Amino acid sequence: HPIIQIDRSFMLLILERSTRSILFLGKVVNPTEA
Amino acid sequence: ATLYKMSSINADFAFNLYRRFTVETPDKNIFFSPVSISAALVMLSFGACCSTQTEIVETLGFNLTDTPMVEIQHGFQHLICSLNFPKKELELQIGNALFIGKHLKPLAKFLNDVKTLYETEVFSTDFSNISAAKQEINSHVEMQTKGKVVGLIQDLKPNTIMVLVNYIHFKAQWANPFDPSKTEDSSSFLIDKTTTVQVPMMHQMEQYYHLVDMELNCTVLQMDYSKNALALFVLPKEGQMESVEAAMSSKTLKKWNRLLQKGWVDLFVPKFSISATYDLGATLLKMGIQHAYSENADFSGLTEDNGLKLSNAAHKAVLHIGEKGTEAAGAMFLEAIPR
Ligand SMILES: O=C(N[C@@H](Cc1cc(I)c(Oc2cc(I)c(O)c(I)c2)c(I)c1)C(=O)O)c1ccc2c(c1)C(=O)OC21c2ccc(O)cc2Oc2cc(O)ccc21
Ligand SMILES: [Ca+2]
Repeated sequence: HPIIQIDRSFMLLILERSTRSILFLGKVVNPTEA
Repeated sequence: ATLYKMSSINADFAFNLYRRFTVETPDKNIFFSPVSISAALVMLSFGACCSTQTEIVETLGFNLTDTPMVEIQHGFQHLICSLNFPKKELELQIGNALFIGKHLKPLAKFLNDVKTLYETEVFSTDFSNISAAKQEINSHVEMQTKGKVVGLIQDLKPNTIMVLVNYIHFKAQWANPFDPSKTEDSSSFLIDKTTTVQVPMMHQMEQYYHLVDMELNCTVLQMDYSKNALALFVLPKEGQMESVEAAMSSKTLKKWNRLLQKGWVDLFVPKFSISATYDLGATLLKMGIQHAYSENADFSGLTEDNGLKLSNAAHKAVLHIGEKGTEAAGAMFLEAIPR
């Protein structure tokens, strides 16, 4: 099976289905940033 | 169906604003609620007239010939209503509050409209005690985001006479939660070419919708929540983040929705939290909202005397992803002073 390792910079969308709305949008460069 | 055309314009606004942020703060974490930002600005537009009003909705991405002003208003009202409709297993609430100065002369129509049509709570607020006002508003936002958005407003102008806030809170469980017994305590995450940080790395092997975009050179993974929501992870190939950012659009999302196929993936996802803040005053100005800030601002639909103008705007948003699911919240602040 293919491996997907989210271990470097990525974009993230959180979507609501019924309205097709983007609730949140981001890019994670440093997940431990204070 | 009827909501889709709007949510699509809202999505392109999200990506355009995202790209402005990547210019403002390059190679840094970005995180925001586009629906929060859009919803707050549409609320303000409800009391605006003429070019003040048209600049706001055009800046949000609408074409008034394609979608008349009244249709935009009705649409956003329907959107907020639909998002707040109770869905089992999903916590999602989006709401607004208007903090109106003691001496403001708000139109009874504006107040009844926002209360009845736009999930708005109205509070009479004494801005003469600016410190206490700021605390009241911050505490309200904190409460409505289940404690997750703290200190939204850092400074409040002493001559403030109205504040409009929008808040969103989201908490959902993964359709397929991670087993914390399979989470690696300390795993490497590349933050730049020569530098890693350590994060807990969750791990499962499940069937997920995914694809490799052959044009954009990125992997796209969909992780469902247990009802009515999903997360999309976009992992560009080495060196391709900028080109992927340039390509993000509603068109790209529509393409991926067709191409996503469900199959087995050996999946590693970090457990983490982040937070981000944005001073949006100047950004919204650059994007086309001009008259709202001016001495000739037209908010004749809001107060008797057209007595206010926009002065400042800010957004804060927070995210946590862990084995059980995701919790995220955001809030938008719009400040008004005498015109
Ligand atoms: O893969 C599925 N498509 C989903 C996921 C999805 C993908 C994307 I990209 C976007 O963003 C987006 C799409 C579009 I078109 C536009 O214009 C914009 I602007 C943004 C969204 I929003 C969603 C989709 O709903 O489009 C998929 C669909 C349905 C299901 C699954 C994947 C899945 O795993 O099971 C279902 C599913 C999911 C949730 C739920 O509550 C019920 C349910 O039931 C069913 C029933 C059938 O028959 C088929 C699939 C699923
Ligand atoms: Ca371990």
